[PDB]
Amino acid sequence: MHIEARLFEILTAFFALAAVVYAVLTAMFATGGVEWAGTTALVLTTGLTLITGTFFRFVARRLDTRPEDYEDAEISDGAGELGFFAPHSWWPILISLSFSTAAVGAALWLPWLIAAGVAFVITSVCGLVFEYYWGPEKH
Amino acid sequence: SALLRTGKQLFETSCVSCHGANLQGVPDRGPSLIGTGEAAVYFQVSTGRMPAMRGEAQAPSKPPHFDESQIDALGAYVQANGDVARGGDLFRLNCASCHNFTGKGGALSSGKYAPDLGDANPAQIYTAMLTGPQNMPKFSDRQLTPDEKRDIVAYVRESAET
Amino acid sequence: SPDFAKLAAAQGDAIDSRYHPSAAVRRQLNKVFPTHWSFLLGEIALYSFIILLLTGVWLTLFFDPSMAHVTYDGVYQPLRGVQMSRAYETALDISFEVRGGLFVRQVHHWAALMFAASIMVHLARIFFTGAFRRPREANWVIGSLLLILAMFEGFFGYSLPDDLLSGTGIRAALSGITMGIPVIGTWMHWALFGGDFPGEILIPRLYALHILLIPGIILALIGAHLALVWFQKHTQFPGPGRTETNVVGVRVMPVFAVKSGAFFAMITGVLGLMGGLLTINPIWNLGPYKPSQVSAGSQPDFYMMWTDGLIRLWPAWEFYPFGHTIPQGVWVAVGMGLVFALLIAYPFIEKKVTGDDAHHNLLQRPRDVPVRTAIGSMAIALYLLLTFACMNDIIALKFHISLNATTWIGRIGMVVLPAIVYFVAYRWAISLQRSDREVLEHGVETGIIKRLPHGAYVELHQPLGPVDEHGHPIPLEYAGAPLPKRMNKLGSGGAPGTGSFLFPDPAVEHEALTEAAHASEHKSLTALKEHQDRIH
Amino acid sequence: GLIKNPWKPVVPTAEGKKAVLWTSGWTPRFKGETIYLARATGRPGESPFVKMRPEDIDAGGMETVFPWRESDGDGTTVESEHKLTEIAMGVRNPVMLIRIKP
Amino acid sequence: GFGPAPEGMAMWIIGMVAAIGVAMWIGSRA
Amino acid sequence: NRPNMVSVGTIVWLSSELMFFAGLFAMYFTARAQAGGAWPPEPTELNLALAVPVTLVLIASSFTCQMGVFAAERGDVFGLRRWYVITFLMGLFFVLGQGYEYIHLVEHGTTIPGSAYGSVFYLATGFHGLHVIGGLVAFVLLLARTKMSKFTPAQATAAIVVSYYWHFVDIVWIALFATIYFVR
Ligand SMILES: CCCCCCCCCCCCCCCCCC(=O)OC[C@H](COP(=O)([O-])OCC(O)COP(=O)([O-])OC[C@@H](COC(=O)CCCCCCCCCCCCCCCCC)OC(=O)CCCCCCCCCCCCCCCCC)OC(=O)CCCCCCCCCCCCCCCCC
Ligand SMILES: CC(C)=CCC/C(C)=C/CC/C(C)=C/CC/C(C)=C/CC/C(C)=C\CC/C(C)=C\CC/C(C)=C\CC/C(C)=C/CC/C(C)=C/CC1=C(C)C(=O)c2ccccc2C1=O
Ligand SMILES: CC(C)=CCC/C(C)=C/CC/C(C)=C/CC/C(C)=C\CC/C(C)=C/CC/C(C)=C\CC/C(C)=C\CC/C(C)=C/CC/C(C)=C/CC1=C(C)C(=O)c2ccccc2C1=O
Ligand code: HEC
Ligand code: HEM
Ligand code: HEM
Repeated sequence: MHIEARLFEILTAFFALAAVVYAVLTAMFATGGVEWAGTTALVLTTGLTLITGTFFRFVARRLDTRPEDYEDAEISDGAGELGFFAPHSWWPILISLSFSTAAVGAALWLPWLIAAGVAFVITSVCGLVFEYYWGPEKH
Repeated sequence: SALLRTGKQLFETSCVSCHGANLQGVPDRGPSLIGTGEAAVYFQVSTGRMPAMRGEAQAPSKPPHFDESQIDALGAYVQANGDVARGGDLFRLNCASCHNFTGKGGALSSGKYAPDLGDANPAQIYTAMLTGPQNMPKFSDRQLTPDEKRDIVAYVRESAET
Repeated sequence: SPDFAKLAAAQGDAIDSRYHPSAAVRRQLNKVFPTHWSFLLGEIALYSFIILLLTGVWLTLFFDPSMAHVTYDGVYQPLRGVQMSRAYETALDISFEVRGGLFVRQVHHWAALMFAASIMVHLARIFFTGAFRRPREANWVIGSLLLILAMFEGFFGYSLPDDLLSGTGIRAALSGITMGIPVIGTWMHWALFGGDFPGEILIPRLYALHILLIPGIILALIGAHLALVWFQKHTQFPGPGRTETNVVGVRVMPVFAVKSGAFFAMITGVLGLMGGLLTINPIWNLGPYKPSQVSAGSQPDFYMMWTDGLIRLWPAWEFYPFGHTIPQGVWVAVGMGLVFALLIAYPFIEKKVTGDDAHHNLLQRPRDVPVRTAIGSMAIALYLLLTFACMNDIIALKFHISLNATTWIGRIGMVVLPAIVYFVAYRWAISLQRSDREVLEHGVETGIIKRLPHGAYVELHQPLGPVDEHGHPIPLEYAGAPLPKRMNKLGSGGAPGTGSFLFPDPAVEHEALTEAAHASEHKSLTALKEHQDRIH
Repeated sequence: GLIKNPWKPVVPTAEGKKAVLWTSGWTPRFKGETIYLARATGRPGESPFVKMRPEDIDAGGMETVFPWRESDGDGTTVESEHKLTEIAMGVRNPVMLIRIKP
Repeated sequence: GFGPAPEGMAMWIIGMVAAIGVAMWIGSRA
Repeated sequence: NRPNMVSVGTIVWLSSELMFFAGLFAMYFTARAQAGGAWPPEPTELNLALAVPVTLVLIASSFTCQMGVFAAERGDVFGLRRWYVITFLMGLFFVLGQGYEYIHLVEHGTTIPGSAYGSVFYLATGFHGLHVIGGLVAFVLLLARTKMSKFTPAQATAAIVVSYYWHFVDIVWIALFATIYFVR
């Protein structure tokens, strides 16, 4: 899983090179002081590819060569199970409607419909999360 | 003080038709007074669809838009809550785009002049500045201190009278 | 010393010697009712009606219904020295000068709204599941009068305080619609007012109707309505042991005397919270009804909102056929009188259209009737459109749309929107049927993929019955079953390990509470299986 | 018992006791009654109807005015019944004294 | 508005939700 | 030998919320440099008391949340439940602790209008206040989810990724504590 992690360790080597150079060249050459609105988003976009980048490094250092990482592996190596994949669910339609009724109210500034929209999000995020964990009924 | 019995009966006679603490459906309603006080809720909004209750150059008469004692009483009922030259220049900077030129940002024909403001006075201007207007953001507390509001109101008043 | 066993045996021998309710009571107790969540929707309208009794008998110990004028001189400071009716001053004495009278007043209005909401939710259970068929035609008709009487009971209720907001509703409805009826004219307008509006005998006539005359017909109809579902027995959805002549469910004495008594405690507990927390009708903000005044939000309650929304949507269509005139209000009095005619006489215009006139005891699942689901959801979409055009001034101010364009999305929408809800529900109810045939032909579509050794991603469906050497198993028949779509609802989740939320049990008491729990449901499964094979 | 005639002559106008719904308070009792366009001074329950000059409002009036008998006054209990039947017991009295800009 | 319209809206999303949501816990699904 | 998809799908997402707090820091520093002539709290005083005894609770919350996620990897369904109720009640002490700090700074100092510092304080620490309340929701929706199934390795994986969200909220607050109270 080496070149999944190296793809995020080239970007954080460039952005650290593009945040040191940008902070220095706006420290001595900007018309005022150090410009902060651009060097903030570059020190934290080499933080994007460092939270993600160093996590893929810890995983590629723990895992062995999986059948994707081998050069010419036969197709009969993935004989096991893939995992779980939700085949159908009407919960993503009711989280999008519930988050778009807390954003209409955030736009029109209706506090009775933001708080009715946040409560529709939680009662529908509960539906999507709990969907494959209920058990039968007790009657 | 203003008589709240008169204020309630005036609300019922003249404002209940569009306002039950809610706003009139037709066009845009005035809505609930924000930071309700005599200074802003008292100051009328002749501009726009809303009718002008106070009439300039009006002697005491039975048919009238509003009564000085009636206005104060209703403004109070709604409000339950349960360097002059230096000031004018500052107002132009903050409101330079619309106030500057004494004109109106929304309508070129509309102006901040006394004919446009009818029966204007310093208190009416100060009050609309404090909470601003229906289409203008309020300035008190949020943006400008009392001296600044007082100075900008005086500058606008002197510019319009002259 | 008390005993309560010999004292309760000699009391039962005393009742059975005076009277003899032995065989009479046991058949009532051994009555079997189906356990289903939808079958409790009619009990909310039965339990909200008892709360309207108990908080309405209280509320008439303090209300004076006259219209005689009197100044206030009481306790509310804005309304001091205002010429009001005595119906409005005592409605301000309940709110202010009676200890906890504002609470019982607010509970009584929310119990009025939970009543008239759960009649509408109960009509939708009866309509879509088809409980109005052959034996229960007249129980629809006894029922659908209780909905019409609940419209006018509530409308005569909030018109008793003589509010400014609630007095212009009488001037709009009872004085505008009744004045332009072409059938008899304005002769009725002097017969329900005693003169010109407001008159003097309006509210004492609306206090007589609203206490004895209409709740004496509602309680008489309810008594002829729950005593139909008791004796022609309750319907049931089809399932394992449900064969059109059984009632599979639970009895009355140990169970359903508890879960229908504890549900009455929880409906009343909601109206206790809603009646105390949420304010419902402040009649002290807007003052008394004086005809010179005006209120910017003159709207009825939600059960009467579709009548106000119907007046706003009809365009200004008058006739003038002679020297006389015909106003716009004829289109509502024949519009209200046609909605009430196609809602009472619905089961007789489906015996004529479909021709299915056989004795039906099993309900039919509302995806299996694609047309009447689509006729029904057409009617909700037409009801929801009228009640969102009566509050268009609140849609104008808050939602920032218009006040002119909210009728043109209503009047154009009154034809267009119930035409495309018919198409998006007839093609929805059929596609729910096709989802029930994929879980029978192939099986419960779980999530596990398992790449085969030659590629070939599969999904390892669960067969739901007998298997075969062929790939898909033997296909079952439908027979109105609910057909579970997910594998956790079948036996694949498992118990989380018994114990507290923080500390476990010592695992000798865990294997005993899961061996005797997977065998106490397996005993429940072979019970119906050995009863379904006895019938068939 | 509860069926009344809407066209019985009740209101004594100058045209020979015309019926209700053709009388709206502004119908003169005799030839020269001269009903004044009188406004209310706020809270019109116990408020005396002051008169109105035509120059009282500048532009955009919105003054709800009422009929005034010019014999009532205020203070006495005999003539206070004339102002209780003026507004609360009398519908289709109030009119809008709207002023148009020149 | 503060009359019957936000009160009628608060009936269906608070009252009838907590009157149907109770019945789905007392009752069954069949 | 498969790299735990839901854990990868969260830390890929948790790098986006760092950029959500990149546009909220960039509002703070540009209203400190190009607007602060004096020190940026001019009419207010930031007290480290009630700001240090609520940031020592989040650090100890990560010391108890990580002890919960050790119980999910072993199989202790009840050890997972014990150390998240500690994490829930100490995260709720942070919302109630900082929520009392906001009331102390409105009726005494700068509200969110009327102050240049008043907008870059109630939004930098404000959207952190909604990533804790939004995080405590995810503890209720996880501990109640452990009451419904047999505690699979998918129940443990769902407790890995809620733990990663809480350590992210914990580290972002250190980037807010060591920014607005110390680098005033
Ligand atoms: C903002 C306004 C809010 C005001 C509140 C008003 C809301 C109405 C009340 C809702 C009442 C619901 C029923 C209650 C009785 C049942 C109780 C029960 O346990 O039965 C189990 C029941 C299943 O039992 P079952 O029938 O025997 O099992 C059969 C199978 O399981 C069956 O399997 P399945 O496949 O069939 O799935 C069934 C399940 C499918 O699961 C789900 O879909 C969702 C499950 C969770 C739903 C509830 C989550 C939270 C509730 C609202 C929270 C609001 C927060 C924001 C509020 C802001 C206010 C300022 O569906 C349901 O059970 C129906 C639930 C109905 C959803 C309620 C929608 C709320 C409307 C929001 C209105 C907003 C108000 C706006 C007004 C503004 C001002 C004017 O499951 C539930 O219903 C759970 C509901 C729990 C809600 C009670 C409150 C939660 C308190 C817990 C907090 C914990 C604190 C910290 C703890 C520490 C760690 C643990
Ligand atoms: C004011 C008021 C209450 C009036 C009610 C009086 C009234 C108008 C009644 C209507 C009379 C009608 C329409 C009767 C038709 C019934 C009918 C078709 C009978 C056919 C005969 C038959 C099937 C068998 C013959 C044997 C027979 C009649 C009776 C045997 C049992 C005996 C001896 C007595 C039963 C009498 C009795 C205790 C009845 C109680 C029934 C009632 C009203 C229960 C109330 C009730 C409650 C309280 C619920 O909570 C509930 C919750 C969920 C679902 C339903 C109910 C429900 O029905
Ligand atoms: C099912 C039915 C109505 C069949 C009619 C049969 C038929 C063919 C009749 C012909 C006559 C015609 C054409 C009648 C047209 C309909 C009409 C004018 C009157 C009928 C009135 C009536 C019986 C209506 C019943 C429909 C109704 C109110 C509810 C059923 C909806 C269902 C199935 C479930 C409700 C689910 C539920 C509790 C949701 C709560 C949350 C939501 C989404 C609430 C939506 C909502 C609603 C539903 C409001 O009523 C409302 C009113 C005021 C303010 C706000 C709201 C609001 O938000
Ligand atoms: C006793 C006080 C009072 C009464 C009575 C009153 N208004 Fe207003 N109105 C205001 C105030 C104060 C504003 C300024 C907006 C605000 O409050 O923010 C206003 C603003 C308006 C506006 C918006 C003007 C703008 O430019 O923003 C309209 C339209 C309006 N009113 C219409 C009416 C109509 C129509 C009536 C009666 C038929 C009426 N008003 C009666 C106090 C009143
Ligand atoms: C919309 C008006 C109504 C109609 C058309 C109607 C019709 C029906 C029908 C056909 C049944 C069939 C029996 C079954 O479901 O198997 C029924 C049941 C029932 N109804 Fe109604 N009904 C209405 C309103 C009411 C009201 C207002 C109440 C409250 C008193 C009520 C109480 C009940 C009860 C208790 C039952 C039996 C169990 C239940 O479904 O709750 N109904 N109704
Ligand atoms: C035993 C039968 C009933 C009696 C004696 C009764 C009595 C009363 C009384 C005295 C009021 C007083 C008005 C006020 O308090 O301001 C009232 C109000 C009301 N009633 Fe009833 N009622 C009964 C049944 C019902 C029913 C069945 C409904 C359902 C439609 C209903 C709906 C209302 C409403 C909406 C109000 C107005 C509440 C308010 O003023 O805020 N009532 N009732």
